[PDB]
Amino acid sequence: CTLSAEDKAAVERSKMIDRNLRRDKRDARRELKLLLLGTGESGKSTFIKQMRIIHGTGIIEYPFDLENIIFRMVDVGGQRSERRKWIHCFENVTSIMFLVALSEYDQVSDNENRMEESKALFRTIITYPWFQNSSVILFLNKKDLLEDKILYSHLVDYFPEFDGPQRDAQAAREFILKMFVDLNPDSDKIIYSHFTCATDTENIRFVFAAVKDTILQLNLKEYNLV
Amino acid sequence: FKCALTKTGFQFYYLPAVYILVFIIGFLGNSVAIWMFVFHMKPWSGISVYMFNLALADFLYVLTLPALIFYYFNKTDWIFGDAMCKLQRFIFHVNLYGSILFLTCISAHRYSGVVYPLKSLGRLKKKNAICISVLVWLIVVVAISPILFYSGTGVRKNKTITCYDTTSDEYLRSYFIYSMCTTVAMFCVPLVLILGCYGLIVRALIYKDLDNSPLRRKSIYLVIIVLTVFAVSYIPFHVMKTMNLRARLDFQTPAMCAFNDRVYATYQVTRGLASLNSCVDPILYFLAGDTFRRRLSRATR
Amino acid sequence: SELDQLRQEAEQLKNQIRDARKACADATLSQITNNIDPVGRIQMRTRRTLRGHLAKIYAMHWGTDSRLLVSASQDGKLIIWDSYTTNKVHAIPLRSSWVMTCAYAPSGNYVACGGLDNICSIYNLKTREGNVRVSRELAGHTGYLSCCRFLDDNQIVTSSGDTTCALWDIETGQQTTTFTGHTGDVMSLSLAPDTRLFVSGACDASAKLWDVREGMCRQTFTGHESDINAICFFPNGNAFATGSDDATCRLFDLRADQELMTYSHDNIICGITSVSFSKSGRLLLAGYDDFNCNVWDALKADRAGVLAGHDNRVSCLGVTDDGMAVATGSWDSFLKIWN
Amino acid sequence: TASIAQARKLVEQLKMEANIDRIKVSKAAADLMAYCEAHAKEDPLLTPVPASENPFRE
Amino acid sequence: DVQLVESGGGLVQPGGSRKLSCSASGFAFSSFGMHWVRQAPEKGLEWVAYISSGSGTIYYADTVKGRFTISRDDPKNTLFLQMTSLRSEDTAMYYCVRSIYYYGSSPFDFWGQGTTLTVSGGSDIVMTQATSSVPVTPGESVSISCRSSKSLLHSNGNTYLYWFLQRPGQSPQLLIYRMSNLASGVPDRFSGSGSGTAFTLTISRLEAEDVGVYYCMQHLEYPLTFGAGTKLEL
Ligand SMILES: CSc1nc(N)c2ncn([C@@H]3O[C@H](COP(=O)(O)OP(=O)(O)O)[C@@H](O)[C@H]3O)c2n1
Repeated sequence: CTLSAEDKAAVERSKMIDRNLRRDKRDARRELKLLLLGTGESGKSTFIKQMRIIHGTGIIEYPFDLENIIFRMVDVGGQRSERRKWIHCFENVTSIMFLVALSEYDQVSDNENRMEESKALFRTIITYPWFQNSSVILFLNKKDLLEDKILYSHLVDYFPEFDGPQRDAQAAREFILKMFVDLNPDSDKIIYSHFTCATDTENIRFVFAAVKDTILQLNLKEYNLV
Repeated sequence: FKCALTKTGFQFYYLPAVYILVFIIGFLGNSVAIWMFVFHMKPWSGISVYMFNLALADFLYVLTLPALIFYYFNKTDWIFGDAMCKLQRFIFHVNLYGSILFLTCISAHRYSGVVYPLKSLGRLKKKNAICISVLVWLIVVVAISPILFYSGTGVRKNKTITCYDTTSDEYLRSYFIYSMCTTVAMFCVPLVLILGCYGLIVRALIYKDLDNSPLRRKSIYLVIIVLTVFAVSYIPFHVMKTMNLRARLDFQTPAMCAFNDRVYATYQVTRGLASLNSCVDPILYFLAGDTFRRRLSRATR
Repeated sequence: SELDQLRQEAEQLKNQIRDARKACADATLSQITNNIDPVGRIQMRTRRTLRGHLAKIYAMHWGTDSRLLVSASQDGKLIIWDSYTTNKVHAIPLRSSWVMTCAYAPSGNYVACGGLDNICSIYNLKTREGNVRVSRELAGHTGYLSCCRFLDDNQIVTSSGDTTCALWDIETGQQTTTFTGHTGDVMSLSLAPDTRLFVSGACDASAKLWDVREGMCRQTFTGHESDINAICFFPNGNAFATGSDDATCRLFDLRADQELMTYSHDNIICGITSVSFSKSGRLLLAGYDDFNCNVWDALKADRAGVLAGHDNRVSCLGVTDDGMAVATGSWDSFLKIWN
Repeated sequence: TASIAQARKLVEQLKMEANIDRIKVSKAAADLMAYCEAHAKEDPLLTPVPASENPFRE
Repeated sequence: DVQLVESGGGLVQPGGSRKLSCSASGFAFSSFGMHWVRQAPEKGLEWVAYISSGSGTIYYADTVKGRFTISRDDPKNTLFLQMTSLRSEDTAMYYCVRSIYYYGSSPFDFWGQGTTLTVSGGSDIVMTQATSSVPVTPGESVSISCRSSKSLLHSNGNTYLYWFLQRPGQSPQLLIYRMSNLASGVPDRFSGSGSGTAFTLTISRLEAEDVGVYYCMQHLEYPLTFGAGTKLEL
């Protein structure tokens, strides 16, 4: 029409860029953002190393390919900011991955153990309006260390709610999981959890099943099936 | 001879009431559903456009109802001309079949998104959904066009014009064979699809992937009731229509006549069941509360 | 001993600074602008709509020619827009998909972006190989890059999550001067037309003035009570406005050390995410979080015009250097250009 | 304790900020008003330019 | 660095077919619109064929329309050129020319070395170059004028006028890529001017390197036609 040769060529270049962007969007439709949150004492680094082995500063991402779908987790533990100005960038995530140490119910500065800080972080991150359509994954590492450590320290001295099998190495874990789930507000959000050890083969399979179930529930909400 | 006289007037007496009730309830339901769909949803998906197409088909259905309601009100008489009866029957049949096909497409989409969520993640697009929708519109239109040709108006022995939705007793055998073939092809295969998809999604839901997964009992019950309401109306309606056209050929004997009258009455009740099912299906689909009822309540407030 | 004495001396010094600021407040702008006619109501229409992004965007910056745009989204793509012909000039892939700021050089030779990656990548648009690739990675920040502004072809000021601002050099690749003194986390930057000095805002409701050459703070503004994430110099350069999270804007004066008027109304509860000035400075534009953009009069403090555009957080309010267009992006991956 | 250095830096910052000459707010307000009045006749946002001079009419 | 070397050249009997390929390296070949310009022994440069990025837009000149085809292989990073039938008018040295188009872009940045092969005009814009040789002295002011059939000023506000200089014995290079702006790698002594039709090129402090042949190009209309060729001789 009235467009010149330079204008026509620029429009053609813009259309090519749009086609490339559409192809990239189609490719990105098969990848899901998984916000990974946890303290520095939760063994995040060895957790990612174990996941990489099982599969085969600034933030870092770990793409894994399983059944032709890509999972990536962003490690935002290195950010020392207030976390209330950049957490909205993860509004469109599918699930939030939490790693809480099983051997941190007595280690403390301000006369407070690390479990209280983890509970406060979980409470202040679930209540965020950004994470209203994303599920929760609660990984619990160093399972073997908890069995040996429970013989020395007791949860009664710190949390006055653990009554029953004081020395069992199997009930305190259920109790801490239960109280962590209790932080869920009136908005019913599914909190997946797993009892993983330092060396295991189901570490990636559990998160695969969890993200599959999260996508299934999102589809059920989308498909008017609840 | 032929059993022209119909002793069972209870069908023609009770039928206008059920159609007018269906008319009013489906009119309000379709109006509110379309108003939601056209203003209060900016983002749309494949299941969303499938539900919108189903709602539009049901709206065309409910606007088709008043003509049949007035036709069946006093007696078997059509005040308007042959063209009005032709168009009304054509739109009635095409809307019914489009609603059935939209239910089948919704079920297929749900099966793909539930049984293989990650495998089908990114496989379904807006363009693909639109292409499938327009393809099903065109295929239903070209499948009901022979019904459009076969329809007509014929003079009855009661001196009242009969709005024959199927045949004027002229091409009865050819119409019967064509209708049987079309009903088989575009109902049984969709029936196989609907049954298999609901069975597989029910199996997937009962086979929970993880212990932490939420309870699926409500969704399973909703799927079962949707399948039941779909099955108890459309299958009886189709099979009894097939029986009616079969009886119009090798039955209607002066020796025995009560069987034909009872078959006609059961055909009428199955037609009423199909109409009420096609009316309640958009309402039942909408009234689930996963993402629609809450936003509709927000829209009103 | 000594810490308590120093703290109380600092408190007394702040009190006497506030007393001196109040003493020189002879008259506000309300009693002296009653002799001029107000502008009234104005209407702006979306002349251009730029829809080519996949994820939510957070940054934009106009050029000197007022025709080229740059926008950063969460899809890991930086693309150059055309404000006139509605075309994508470039499409720069990003090694990190988490960026919160973008900067366009006044000469147009370079473009910068930053965010959660803690690296302010510099991309050379005028590349002899055609494809736009990274030129220098401005690494060495412990926080997330919140704002980026170009003042020269080799100098750039970048804010980060470490509650400080840094001046970088692309050629050397190392920061030159570090602006320390911000107790809160800096979120926005603004460069004065004279380019000699710039002001920044942080989470402590304090606007600290900085000098590029001096490298140390000279002026401090404390007029807000909530987090401040938007700032913009006046065209005259003797004033600036800040957009905080409590739905208020104050026209702080460099030579008066005090705010002039409060730009707020009782019908708004959400926060402000971006503020910008017009070419003349009479018209003030603020980007709110109510899925809407509002316009305030700098001399009368009135809502002179409402921009009903996108339906999500704007975060991308900007004005051309020549005051011809007002581009307004949002999280819906859309860029609306107003006039 | 490293808080002593922070405290002394802060008190020095306030001390140097105190020794800053401040003009009357009325004069600065008048100057800003005069600048806005002078630039009012040239601002396209304040005064709607015709479509001929507006490059966004198309 | 950007390198464009041609191959597949040599003498061939008229009426045959020859395959010409230029290898591209040092730049994004998939994002550049490749051209084809030949240097006739008794004439100047003239456009032959052009292909866009990704083989999107493929246009040909009226002279070689249908007879000449152009194909590019992005994975192979090599531009190909196939000719159906050759004639005496096609005996020249083709140039593998790259070009990228956007706002502020400079078309025709790098020109290929070229290869030599031997055998044994409607609704277009023509550049009127009255002068052919301009004898000047080094360090003086040199002005070169050019004109077109119709005004090159479009509704956008800028004219599409291109200037080229071909050194004796090597490929030319771009000097001016718009009305009054300078290209990349060109010293700031050049300064274009005009009023829409009377295109002029002002040269100040001319050195011995400017002995090449100048060329005038228009781009408002797609068919690219070079100028007569102003050969500056000291
Ligand atoms: C022998 S009992 C009986 N009674 C009627 N009133 C009928 N009206 C129509 N039919 C038959 O029903 C078919 C289509 O008419 P219907 O839509 O079923 O009923 P109407 O709307 O009243 O025409 C025709 O091919 C006839 O075979 C009827 N059959």
